[PDB]
Amino acid sequence: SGEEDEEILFKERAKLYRWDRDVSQWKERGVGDIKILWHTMKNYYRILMRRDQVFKVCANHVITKTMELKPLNVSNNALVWTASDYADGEAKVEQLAVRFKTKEVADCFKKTFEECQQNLMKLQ
Repeated sequence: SGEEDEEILFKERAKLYRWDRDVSQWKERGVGDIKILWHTMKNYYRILMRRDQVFKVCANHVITKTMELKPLNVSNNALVWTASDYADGEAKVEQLAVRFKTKEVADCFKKTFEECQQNLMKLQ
């Protein structure tokens, strides 16, 4: 509902993890559709993801030109990046990992994500 002014560039099922910098492991953060959104008039891009049943936000942040989306080492399903994220009600720098059903979807997510970033530079 709070996405009225944004076109959906990507929307697929995913599992999202956050790096716990103590127990040194990935802790599950949510399961549901993850989106890449584009605010038409204000010209910015955003990641947004709500959990399946409860509909709590598990990721929400603007895409920046310095973010680096790489694979989780040799994986074909999982991608990894650092974002200053708002899910907990304030901006916190988190290390995120998102894993898709197929290799194909993951590739598409990467490609779209990178497309958005390029547009960021085309206007700088």
